[PDB]
Amino acid sequence: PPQVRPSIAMDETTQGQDDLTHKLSDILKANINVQKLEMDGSPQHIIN
Amino acid sequence: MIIPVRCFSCGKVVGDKWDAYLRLLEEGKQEGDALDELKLKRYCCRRMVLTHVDLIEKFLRYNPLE
Amino acid sequence: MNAPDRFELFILPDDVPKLKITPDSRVPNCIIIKFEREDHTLANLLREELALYPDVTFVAYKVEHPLFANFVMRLQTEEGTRPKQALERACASIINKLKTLDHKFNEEWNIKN
Amino acid sequence: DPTLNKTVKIRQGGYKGKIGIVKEANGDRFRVELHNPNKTIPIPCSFLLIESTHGWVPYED
Amino acid sequence: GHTGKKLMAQVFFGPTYYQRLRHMVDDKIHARARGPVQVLTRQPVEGRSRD
Amino acid sequence: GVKYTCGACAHNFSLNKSDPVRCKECGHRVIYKARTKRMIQFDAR
RNA sequence: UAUCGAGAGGU
Ligand SMILES: Nc1ncnc2c1ncn2[C@@H]1O[C@H](COP(=O)(O)CP(=O)(O)OP(=O)(O)O)[C@@H](O)[C@H]1O
Ligand SMILES: [Zn+2]
Ligand SMILES: [Zn+2]
Repeated sequence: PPQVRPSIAMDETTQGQDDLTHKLSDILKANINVQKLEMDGSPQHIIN
Repeated sequence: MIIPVRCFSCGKVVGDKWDAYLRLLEEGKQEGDALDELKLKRYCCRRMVLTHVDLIEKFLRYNPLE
Repeated sequence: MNAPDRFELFILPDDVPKLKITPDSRVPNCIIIKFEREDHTLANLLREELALYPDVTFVAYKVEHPLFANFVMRLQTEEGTRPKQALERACASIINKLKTLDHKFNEEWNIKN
Repeated sequence: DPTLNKTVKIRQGGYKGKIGIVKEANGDRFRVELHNPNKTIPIPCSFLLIESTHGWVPYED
Repeated sequence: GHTGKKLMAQVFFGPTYYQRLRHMVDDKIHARARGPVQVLTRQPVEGRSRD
Repeated sequence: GVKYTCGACAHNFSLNKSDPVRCKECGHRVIYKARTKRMIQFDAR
């Protein structure tokens, strides 16, 4: 939950996300691209 | 910064002796004798004048900011 | 930041007595006097004066802490004399010696003119 | 209260003649921020003069 | 000074050059009852300057 | 509105916050606020 | 009443 990975506000109206939030975004993006290959344009050496 | 009004240790007024001390030094007197003439007898009082540094002369060179 | 007002050394609060006398019942005829807003100046002066009286058997004072302008004195007199009275006498005795001293200085001063 | 943050002169006590500002005036006992040393003191509201249109006026402003 | 009596000992006495160092007690004194906590751990924050 | 002083030529002037921040006399863009209307007291200790 | 760092310091 966000209690484990809180956001911080640098200058009142500017907020950045925790390193874990960004890293889970990276896992989620990378997960979607595994779904996008095995169902269409997969050049094998790319699936790996 | 500017000559102290009183000797820190005993309270004797020394802030009226700065011009007289500089004048005695122009007239060629040695520092010890100039202090003697000014009746600065205790060495606490002598330290006040002998080791003062007149920095206000430096600060005045900075063209007033109003 | 935690410095007290310097006037508290000599200005007595209205609810604070200049002087408070209590007994020391451990020995006969002994009082403890607590002086507020006073110094070694008063205490040592009274102390020596009192100690030279023949009917004073014990006199002492202490400033318990230099950061607070009070002191406490202990005074014992022999059976005949009452301790508080001996203290009154020491006050008047010293006032008299200072009156004499002021007179002799005035005279000696005109002589030196 | 109508005298907060308004400039004040002290007319009784050890701080007599000193300038200050009413920092907090909850009730009867005010907190005046003295100008001269960096300290805010407790003082009764009876001890204060407030500045107004004409001179220093007691707590009738 | 209390009594006017001489000291039984004589005192090494004279001028020496002394320095006023940057460390002053009212720049260091600090106390906290309650106050702010960190968002992540809810433990008190670090530093005099942050209560 | 508020009195300022030019950090270069020492001219005194006012600005109504919306005015640009420069001196009318020499065009200097570094200026300093003039002293308060309030009276200042010190304890001389 | 931010977060991550760095540097200089105190005992
Ligand atoms: N870098 C450090 N790490 C851990 N503790 C330290 C330290 N520096 C100082 N200390 C602490 O502070 C003490 C040092 O005291 P100092 O004032 O530095 C010397 P001393 O031995 O007491 O006196 P001296 O000056 O007469 O030789 C150590 O014993 C320890 O208690
Ligand atoms: Zn001296
Ligand atoms: Zn200009």
